[PDB]
Amino acid sequence: TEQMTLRGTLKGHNGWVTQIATTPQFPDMILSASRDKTIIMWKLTRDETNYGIPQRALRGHSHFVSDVVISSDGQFALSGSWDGTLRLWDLTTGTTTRRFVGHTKDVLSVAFSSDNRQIVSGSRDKTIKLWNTLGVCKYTVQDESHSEWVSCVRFSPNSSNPIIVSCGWDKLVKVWNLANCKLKTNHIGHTGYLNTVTVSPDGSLCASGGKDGQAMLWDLNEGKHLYTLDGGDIINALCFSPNRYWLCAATGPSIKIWDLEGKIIVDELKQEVISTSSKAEPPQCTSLAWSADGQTLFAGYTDNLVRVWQVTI
Amino acid sequence: VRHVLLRQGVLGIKVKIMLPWDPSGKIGPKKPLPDHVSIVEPKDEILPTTPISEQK
Repeated sequence: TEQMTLRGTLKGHNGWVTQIATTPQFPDMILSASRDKTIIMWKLTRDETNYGIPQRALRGHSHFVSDVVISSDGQFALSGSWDGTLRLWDLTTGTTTRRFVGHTKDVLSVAFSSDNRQIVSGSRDKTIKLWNTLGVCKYTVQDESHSEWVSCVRFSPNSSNPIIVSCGWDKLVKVWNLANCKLKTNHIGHTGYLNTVTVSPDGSLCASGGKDGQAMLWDLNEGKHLYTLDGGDIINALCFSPNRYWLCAATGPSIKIWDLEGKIIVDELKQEVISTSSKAEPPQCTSLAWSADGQTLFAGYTDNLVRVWQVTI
Repeated sequence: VRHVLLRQGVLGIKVKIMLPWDPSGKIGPKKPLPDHVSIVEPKDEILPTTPISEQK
């Protein structure tokens, strides 16, 4: 069997790490966002003096930076922030290429396409929107849309499939088709509101979650409820793996890493105890992301740390 | 305020009247209530969800 060892821990933030994403061009870097209004681009080592040091911190937003994502090129970076605006970075020193003006209220989620000409956004404006990489609005989606805030959107592999995922707090997952902008389907099956959704790199799956408590799985190819697992009280982040077919589930006190072939828990990551009264011993895990190797994964927590783990065989 | 005369002395009138409009209508007056500023809260919160896919 395969199990997990606690690798190390990074330090650099004064606020809660909100999201992390990983450059596949360089596994040497890794990127993070946080609730102290900075995105930190790191310089990693595998050393014991540190596991990495912050190289720079890109600044400009007047509120927290919720989510962050890499470019296919890996020399650009894109952001969603609780100031209601987005910025399009030139990931070297700073120096914004473009800042995107739209959306009445916050930009919660953001993503950057394979084609590098389509950029989507989820907002509390209750709008999915499409964006030219000239920072102008290719289209805006506001009809047939959610009546509650749009929680997270995703780009799906465009192998021949023009589909993009959307999930809101209205207890629904809406799939939208590029350049027709219609509902492909509506999926129902979450008691709680949906936080997140993510698609497999292969492109056949949609791991969706919320405050349902159950982690339900949907099919990317036509929309079928594949199966369900009991686990993940509050689901904040999900991430498929490239080197295995796993799915890594972010609960507050713990991370539950699941093998799906067949359905079983591989391990549960627990942090070492700290004596508290009345009880404040768990810090919430909110994000997680695999490295390209798939040996190491990183996690974002609300204790202002990015905890590292590694798979051992 | 109005002064009114009479054959013996003067009488002082004062009138103070409080306007009724607040959220709906004119719209003119702003939201803050007299001396306890109050929140008005709509209601709805249910679910009916069970596994289904509605393919369109």
